[PDB]
Amino acid sequence: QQKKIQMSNLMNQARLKVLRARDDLITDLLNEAKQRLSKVVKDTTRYQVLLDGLVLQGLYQLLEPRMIVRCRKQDFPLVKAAVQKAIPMYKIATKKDVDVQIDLEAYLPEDIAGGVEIYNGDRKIKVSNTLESRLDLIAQQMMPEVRGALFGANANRKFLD
Amino acid sequence: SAEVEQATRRQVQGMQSSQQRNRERVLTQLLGMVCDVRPQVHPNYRI
Amino acid sequence: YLSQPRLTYKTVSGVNGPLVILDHVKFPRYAEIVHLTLPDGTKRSGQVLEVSGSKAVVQVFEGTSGIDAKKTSCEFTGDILRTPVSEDMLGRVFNGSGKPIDRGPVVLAEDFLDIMGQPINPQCRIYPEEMIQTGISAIDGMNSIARGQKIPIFSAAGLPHNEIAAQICRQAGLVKKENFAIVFAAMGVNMETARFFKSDFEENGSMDNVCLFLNLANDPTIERIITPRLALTTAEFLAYQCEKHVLVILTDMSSYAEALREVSAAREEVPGRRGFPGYMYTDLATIYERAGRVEGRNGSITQIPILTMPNDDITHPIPDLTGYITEGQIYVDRQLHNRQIYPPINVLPSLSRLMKSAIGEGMTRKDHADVSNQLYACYAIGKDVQAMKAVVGEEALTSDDLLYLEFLQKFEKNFITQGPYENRTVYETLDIGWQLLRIFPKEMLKRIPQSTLSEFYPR
Amino acid sequence: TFGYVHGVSGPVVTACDMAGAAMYELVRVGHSELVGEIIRLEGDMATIQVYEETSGVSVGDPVLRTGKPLSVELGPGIMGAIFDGIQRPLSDISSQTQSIYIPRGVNVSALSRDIKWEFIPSKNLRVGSHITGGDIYGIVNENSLIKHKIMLPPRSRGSVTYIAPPGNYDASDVVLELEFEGVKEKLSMVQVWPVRQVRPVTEKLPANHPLLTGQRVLDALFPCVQGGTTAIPGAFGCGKTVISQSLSKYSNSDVIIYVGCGERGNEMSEVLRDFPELTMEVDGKVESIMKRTALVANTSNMPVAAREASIYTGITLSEYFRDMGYHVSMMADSTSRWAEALREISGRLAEMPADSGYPAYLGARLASFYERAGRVKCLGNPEREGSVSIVGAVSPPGGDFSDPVTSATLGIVQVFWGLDKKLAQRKHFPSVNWLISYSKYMRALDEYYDKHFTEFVPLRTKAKEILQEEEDLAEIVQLVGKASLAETDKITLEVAKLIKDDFLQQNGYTPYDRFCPFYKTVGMLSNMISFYDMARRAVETTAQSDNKITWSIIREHMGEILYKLSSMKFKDPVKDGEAKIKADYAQLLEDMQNAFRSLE
Amino acid sequence: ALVANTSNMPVAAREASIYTGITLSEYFRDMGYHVSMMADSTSRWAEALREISGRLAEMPADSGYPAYLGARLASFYERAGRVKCLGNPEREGSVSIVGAVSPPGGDFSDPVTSATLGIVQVFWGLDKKLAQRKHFPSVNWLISYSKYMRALDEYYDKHFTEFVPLRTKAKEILQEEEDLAEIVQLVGKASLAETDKITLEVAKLIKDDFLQQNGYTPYDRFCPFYKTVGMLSNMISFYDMARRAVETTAQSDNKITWSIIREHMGEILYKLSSMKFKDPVKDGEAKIKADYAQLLEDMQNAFRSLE
Amino acid sequence: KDRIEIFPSRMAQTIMKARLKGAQTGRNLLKKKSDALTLRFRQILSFVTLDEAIKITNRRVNAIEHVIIPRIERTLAYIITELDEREREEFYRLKKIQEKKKIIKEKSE
Repeated sequence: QQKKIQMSNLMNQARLKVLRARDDLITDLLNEAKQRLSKVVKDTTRYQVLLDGLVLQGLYQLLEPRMIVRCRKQDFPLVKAAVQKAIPMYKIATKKDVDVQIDLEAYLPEDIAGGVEIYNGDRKIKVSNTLESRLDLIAQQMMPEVRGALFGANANRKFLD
Repeated sequence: SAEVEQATRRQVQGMQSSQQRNRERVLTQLLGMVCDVRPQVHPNYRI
Repeated sequence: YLSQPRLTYKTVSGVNGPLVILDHVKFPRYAEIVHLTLPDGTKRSGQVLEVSGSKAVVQVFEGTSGIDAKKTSCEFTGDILRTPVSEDMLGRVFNGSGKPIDRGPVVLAEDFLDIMGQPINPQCRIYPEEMIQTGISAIDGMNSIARGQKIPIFSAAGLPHNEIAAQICRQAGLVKKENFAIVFAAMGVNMETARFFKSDFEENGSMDNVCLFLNLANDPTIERIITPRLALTTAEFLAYQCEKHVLVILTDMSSYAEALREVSAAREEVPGRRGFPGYMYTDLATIYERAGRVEGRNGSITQIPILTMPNDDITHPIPDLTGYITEGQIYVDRQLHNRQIYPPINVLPSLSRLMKSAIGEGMTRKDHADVSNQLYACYAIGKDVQAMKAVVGEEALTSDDLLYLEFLQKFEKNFITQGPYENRTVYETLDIGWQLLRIFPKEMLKRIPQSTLSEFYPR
Repeated sequence: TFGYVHGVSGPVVTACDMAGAAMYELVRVGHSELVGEIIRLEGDMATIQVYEETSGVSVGDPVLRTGKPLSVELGPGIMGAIFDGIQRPLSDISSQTQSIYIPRGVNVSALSRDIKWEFIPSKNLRVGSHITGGDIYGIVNENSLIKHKIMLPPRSRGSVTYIAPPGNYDASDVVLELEFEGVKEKLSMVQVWPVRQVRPVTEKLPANHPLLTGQRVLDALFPCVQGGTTAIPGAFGCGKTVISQSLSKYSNSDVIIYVGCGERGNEMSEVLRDFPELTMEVDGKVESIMKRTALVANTSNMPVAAREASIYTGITLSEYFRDMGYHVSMMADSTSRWAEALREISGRLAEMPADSGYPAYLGARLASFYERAGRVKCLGNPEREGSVSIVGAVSPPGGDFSDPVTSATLGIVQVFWGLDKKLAQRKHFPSVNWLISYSKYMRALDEYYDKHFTEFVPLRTKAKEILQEEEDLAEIVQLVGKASLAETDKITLEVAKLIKDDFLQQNGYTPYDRFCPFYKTVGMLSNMISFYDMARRAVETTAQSDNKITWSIIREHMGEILYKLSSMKFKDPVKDGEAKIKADYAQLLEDMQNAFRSLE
Repeated sequence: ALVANTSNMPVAAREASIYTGITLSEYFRDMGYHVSMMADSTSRWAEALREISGRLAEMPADSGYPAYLGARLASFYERAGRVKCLGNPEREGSVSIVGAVSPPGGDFSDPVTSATLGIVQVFWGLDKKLAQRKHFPSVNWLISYSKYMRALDEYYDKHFTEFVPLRTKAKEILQEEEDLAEIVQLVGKASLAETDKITLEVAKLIKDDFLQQNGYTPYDRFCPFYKTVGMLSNMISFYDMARRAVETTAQSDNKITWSIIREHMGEILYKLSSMKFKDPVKDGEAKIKADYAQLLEDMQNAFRSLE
Repeated sequence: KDRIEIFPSRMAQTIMKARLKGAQTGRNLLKKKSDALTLRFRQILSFVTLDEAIKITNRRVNAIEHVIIPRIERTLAYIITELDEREREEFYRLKKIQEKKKIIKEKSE
């Protein structure tokens, strides 16, 4: 009688063991991706293009009469250019005159790979537009395709509807 | 109990081998998706 | 995917019980999921119930204590509640929110489904056919469950409805004259019973084919509402996309109904009949009717909702509104329980409207329908004779009456009484039936054709 | 034509910039085009009741205003299709998507625009002629059974400026153009009519022509008339299938409409699976019933607006063909399911409840539903006539008759075909209770019966008297055992059994008894009642003294006559023609009278 | 350590009293102690919730109670159980909760009764008719339940081995009596089987001399479990032997009936009815067990000599 | 007379349903007693004692059927109706409370 219970516990824990191992593979892959993105932000021209995009997308989502851009101190020269470009593009697209300032007193922690945060005039609304947040957001939304690519498709799934 | 641990190790090794075959391809696509920003104005914006 | 950075708001207009009222929110959605961060670093989840312009009203899943109107931040996801589903999640145990509580990893999704889903297009619905045997004779040889029907277990409070539900999960399967799974959701379950389900499923080796959702009595009441939707959302994925047959057991729908009333009050809706929302009817149908067979696919979903009857009154809106939209009933009694009969299921008031199609040659055995009808009449007569005996005495009875009393006593002792760990297949249940029927001479078995008797009656 | 969503409180959506909107108009809310209706209005804001789930709807979403209120799309292609309660083709949704679900915000036109229909003009109209509402200007050839007549929509008239030549047209083309007071209207083959509006007729006529169902019981004793309204109980064991199939297969009506209101998924499947497999002989060919049928399917988990609207969608489709000169028979699978949907909406609107929790207007809605049935004189110059019958079922919770829905229905319908479960348990079909069932059209049909059959009326009167007496004698028999019982009562008891066995009982699974022509039904009853009278006279005229006739003498003496009477149901109308069956029945009548004659 | 709060105290303290009590209970639970928390009334707590819900002008549910009443009661009731405590010492304590629902009636539609029943594992319902008859303690024995049977079966089988089957048979007898009682009220015992006559009399033996006790007497202020099972063991043994005797000699010459058994061994029924008076603690455990063994030997000799 | 005159309540509804079940069981058990006596009576046909026993039993059965149960059913239906009437007035008050709250809120804006 007790032998049956022992077999159940061994098989059930064995299933969890392999599932945890698969979750470690995903975790390690995401950590490697973060290191690869760190290598990207070490660039200059490619990173400035990312900043041009990130600032524009932040501004378009917040749509406030006044905005403050907060960034890592070492990235200020590049963000300055990104804001100067984002402003005339924003105004044309939205037809709203928004005063966009950069925060020169507070800066993002230097351990963040890169990206920006966008605050409204009273600093009560913030846009989580850093690179690490965007990567985590996309990695989860696209995760079903990661599963299949790495470990194979579900052989028992016949209808995708 | 040995047969359960033996099969478990084999399944983990299989997953490790499988994910390696295209590890760089999956990572490459992910970096491309995050790098491409594609800014957009909310669809309900009316001005 | 959206690939749109999330907005986090620190603007709070006020907090009122379970609700937090936000301000200056950009194009909020109804049913949007948000996450709160309290000043102590504590995180909470919630869902937007009303969006009146920029005034979004969010119900917090956990308690609202500790939330202020100055520092608490609200992160919006930009989307609604969509459950990650996969085949691998079968064999896992989750809480009401869909999070693992079995020390395993988070589900690695194959897709994301809206838990509310859609109604199944009736044009592609297939009438129920084959049977799914439960292993419990009282509901295999008397009121079997067709592969596609929805038949509830009504019980009074205090009866062993949870022990039977667990037994069904351990024993249920196909007739076998690898493609069968059970999805079990317990709403409002107390800690002692929740442990019972988790431990009993793990120990007996059944977990490989069970997806278990536990929503505890002290868990958020809103999570109790999605729990049955998550269970069915998984069932729909497993059944219709992965070509397999799924048995879904929804335990304590009465506790769900109470959680639904609480949500209605949060919306300041005027209560309807007996305090319940006027839309309780469609809400139960929304859950119950996400089942059955579909054209062109080999999967199926069945349901066995289990409901506690308040004050043991079948008239109460909960069992009344349920039964009105389900196909028959199992009905667990109290007299059989007090007499120490397990399972305590009373065959006379029970009914399975689809049994006519569930059983018969090619699905169970040729004689299934005939054995059931004769046993039912014999039990009904035995009860009638027992009532007579109590008035006229034993000496006033004739031989036929004594045979019915012998059947009555052995029927309950051998056929209905089973035990929680004896698994009686459909063929063993019928053989037990014949053992009781061979008490009577052939001429008294009026409901069994002579051809059936000649084949099965002897030996 | 667009407004914007101002806010969502659940299934209720508040719109802004929606000044140009009428109450009970239609809107398509959000980017998924969710179907809903406008109920309360204030200023340029509107309160929208959305039928489907509102999850995901944002503030600022568009709202598209549709000028027409809840309406049914009427035109070629309506036949053979299965619709949602708000007129959404389920056979196209499941076939254009390859899905098993009804998509949220699904937008499939009620009638497909990719079919090139065969249209023939009336050939009587000319450009410059005058046409009025209800006039027929051409016929579409759909199938071998039902011609789909194209009528000018009601509330329209004028001078004809263009008539399409005969040819192949789809539902998006222009077939007729007319000008009224300088205003030109371009009409296709499809018209739209608000579902809550009653389609006008020239006049509402009395219902005098019987509804010729195939059952001996539910005809001889409890007649229904074309245009009449009845109710049928719907319980698991009542055997309602017999009426549904017998009425849909062999009825003398032209078009069958089956309306679900909000039943169990598996029950809707049973109807959808059975109907396509039903056939009937027409011109000697066996045709599918779905060529002259339309069906509306609603399960209990469908949007409540559809479950409530389903009953009116069905009757609107019924009236559409009524206006063609067809006789239409509509069955509502469960009017209790409809009443449940109606109560739910009243609850959502926080209306004060009345009797047993139902809306105060429950009775008014049911009364206006059934009033739409009846025989009418149609609109349009063709001077055609038609009718709509309703055979809606009732299934109150608990099986009681106290529920306002069943009580109100019984006060409205003129015929009640009360079914029972005990009869089904006894294997006696059709399962007709007899003592509870009634028909209030017996007087209306007396003119027809007198004109064509003459003896039918006294026969059905005597038959009910015999059956009622059999019930009245039940207490005497229980306390006596037919010992201390009059010989005249023994005749009543044993003959009443003969009636119950070999007349009122009918076996629809036998090829000879599938359908009993009326002339056969009255033939069978005539001989049984003639026997009754002869047996009563044989005993009564000899019961004085010395030498009397008793039932034991009659039964033993002419047992072959009792057998021949029982054998009468086996006269298969398919092989034995009208003259042969009548001839054989005449021979039994003569043999029967002579059998008694030999005793005097 | 009790918490005192009277009906004339502010509604907010009336609500908080329960939370204060359970907080102290958990505090000592985390010491490894076994804590037993007794509530006076949860209907008064629910009343406080109804009063405050009204004052706050929030939408009510059934009978004026807040729709979240069930959540508050579940929150309280689920703060209990045997636990492994936090802290290095690996100590294990427990909290038991005994609730108390003041009954406006025997109708469990009562929002508080219904919400409690959906949570609690053991319900000791008190019958109104037994109270009117001054049968104490007043317990219905038909509508009550305990969901810990299987949990305690391990304990009972380890220490006693006899209790589980006695428990089953006792419940069978009480339920059989209720069904026979329904017929006797109609036919007046005109026709009864001899086994049915025994069931009625043994069931009365149980109702009067086992399930009835005066809790203010030295002998029944507390009856130790070994004695409770001892008493039942003898009564059930009597039942089985009395039933065997009449059914074994049935359809024969020397048919045994109840009238013969009651006259034959009347002193045995007196002794069985006297077991409640053995007075524990004043008298010794070893003697009480020995005395019950003597009753068993006397019964066995009584039936052996009868047959 | 016409009703047992128990004030409408959920407690009364529960009691009446239990009382009705008891009355229905008594009717059936006494009917079976009568049927058993009737069979023995007819078999014999200590005779007059059976004729009195049958008339006495049937009279009690008839009273349960024609007097006591109808009265329980009328009482139960009365209770059910009165309970729905109380539910309605609670709904009415709650509706006005919700409307008054909405009006108060608008004034504050």
